[PDB]
Amino acid sequence: PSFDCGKPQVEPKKCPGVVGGCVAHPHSWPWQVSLRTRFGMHFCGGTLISPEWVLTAAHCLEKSPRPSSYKVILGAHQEVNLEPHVQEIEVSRLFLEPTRKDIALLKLSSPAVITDKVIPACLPSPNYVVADRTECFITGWGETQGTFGAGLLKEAQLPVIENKVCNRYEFLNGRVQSTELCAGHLAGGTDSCQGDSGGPLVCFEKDKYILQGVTSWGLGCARPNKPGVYVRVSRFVTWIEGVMRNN
Amino acid sequence: APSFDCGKPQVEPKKCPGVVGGCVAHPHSWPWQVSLRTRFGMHFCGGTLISPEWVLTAAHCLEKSPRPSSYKVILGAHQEVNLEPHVQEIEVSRLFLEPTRKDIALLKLSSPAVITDKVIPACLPSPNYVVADRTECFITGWGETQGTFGAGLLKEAQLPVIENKVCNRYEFLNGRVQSTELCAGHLAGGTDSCQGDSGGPLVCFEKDKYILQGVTSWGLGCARPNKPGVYVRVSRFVTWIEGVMRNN
Amino acid sequence: ASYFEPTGPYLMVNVTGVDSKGNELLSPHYVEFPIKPGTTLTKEKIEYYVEWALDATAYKEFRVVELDPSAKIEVTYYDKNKKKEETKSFPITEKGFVVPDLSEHIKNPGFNLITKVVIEKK
Ligand SMILES: *C[C@@](*)(O)[C@H](CCCNC(N)=[NH2+])NC(=O)CNC(=O)[C@@H](N)CCC(=O)O
Repeated sequence: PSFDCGKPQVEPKKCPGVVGGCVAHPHSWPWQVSLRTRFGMHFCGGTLISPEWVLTAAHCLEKSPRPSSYKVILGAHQEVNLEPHVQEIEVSRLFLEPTRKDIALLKLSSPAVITDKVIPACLPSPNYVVADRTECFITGWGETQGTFGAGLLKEAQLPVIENKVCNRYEFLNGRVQSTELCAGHLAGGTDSCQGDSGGPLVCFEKDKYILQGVTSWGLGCARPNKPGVYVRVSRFVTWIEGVMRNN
Repeated sequence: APSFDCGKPQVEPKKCPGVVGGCVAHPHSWPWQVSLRTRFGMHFCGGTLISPEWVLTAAHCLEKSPRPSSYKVILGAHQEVNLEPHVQEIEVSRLFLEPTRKDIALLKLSSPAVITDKVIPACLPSPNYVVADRTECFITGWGETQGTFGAGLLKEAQLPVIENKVCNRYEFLNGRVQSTELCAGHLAGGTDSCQGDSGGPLVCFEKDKYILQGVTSWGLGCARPNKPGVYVRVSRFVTWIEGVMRNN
Repeated sequence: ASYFEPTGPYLMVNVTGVDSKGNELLSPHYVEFPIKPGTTLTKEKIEYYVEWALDATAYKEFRVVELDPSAKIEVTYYDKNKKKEETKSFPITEKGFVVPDLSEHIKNPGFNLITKVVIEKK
């Protein structure tokens, strides 16, 4: 027999309390992808759901509709000058969420070779709503404000804040739709930021990590009372499945 | 803002870290954004509505014809090609180049533009005002993409002001950045607005409104590494500008 | 700490443009519009603002049919006097309502509008 998905091949780091947080164990987060334009820099992240399919954030695909102008980097830790076994597949087709939500699917013009450095992430059960203060991990090569790590794959363990709370006047003041979740320390300091978009918000559930979010937006980075907003993948697991089965 | 002041958009600007290499703006969040058009032909240069009858631009945008009634400004636009209803297209009466020129000239609108929530002038800075290091500025303009592309829709691009001391620091530009020039962007790039956006505004936010701190004239590449863009420092010519309008 | 928000009072339009049978058609990212304290906000102006926002996400496509009976145009702030939090709330109507002051308590209160609106698409 056999099995994978959500079970990384390296015990992930650990730093309680991307701007802030800490650099990750090289290869502890195998599903992380890095959107990079042809002969162009890394600008967003993504996460591998299938060897062929990558889940990202529709606004990263704002520039070109041409699949051809997008490239995917799988199995890395370094943003600049990756290891020799890092895979770099090219995009076949762009599938943005039809109603304009900030989520989309990238079909790889060639499937990603699964290795102990490349493993998909497990998808959530449809419509499941991540608890209130559940601690999840956000990862990616996004910017920061002159902090601890950088050209490396940083990570962060943030507590989920429920729409109920994050839509309060001090926080996001009702800008959070039911289709998005919040995660962060009201104190700020640690958070995702530009360049992380599309990346995963994985929440550990028993044995594997479940992809519970797609980095999408936020009012600044790591500013207090301003958590980060993520698309709730449980509200799109059926649609995602539809695109994959019929394409 | 009350009625229609200046530097005060009537829709909140969609900010974006990041014209090329910047997100498409929310319709009419940059009311001062103008589009210069040839008599028959379309776009080629952008501009800033400095007052109801005055527009500031890049002088090299006027290479094609010295005559003032050769250009037409378009105000209240988002679509560069097709063009919607209320989108005032004023004809230009006179053209005033700036002496001791860097690249700026004043276009005088034969008819004062109709100030509405989609068309409003920009605020000028105070004389020799020096826009601080790290200040978040905004590059806005339709100009280019995959050549002519640009969604046809007005795009922006958020860029922080560098600092003429550091900008000139050998490893990128050598005192080629003068005191009458503004240096903004970054040393990594991937969002510097280039070409067809010439003359467009570089409005930096301050307290509650937007100020015309620079004019898109050049950069030296097209969004990239150690090469921050170089816009003409508008606070230097705020006097001249001011004195053109009071008389001309 | 300068990753900005509206400096003065603002209306914030976060509406899911669906069809009539409820089916979603457009989910335009919220957009905030500066409104002055003292002006009047009629059913008409709200719609000028719901459109203004649908276009910001799906430009010139779609048009509004029926906003939705639920006048979800409420504002919340902290009352330093009651020593509690107040949540005002207004109705979307032809007669409108005058935009309250609230500076007394809040520098930039957000008059949120969060409803599903029936759009048809041009
Ligand atoms: C596109 C993606 O790279 C970034 C990620 C920033 C994450 N933010 C926080 N606080 N963790 N996403 C964006 O830049 C999207 N835009 C914004 O977050 C805001 N600048 C604008 C909000 C909007 O209109 O969507």
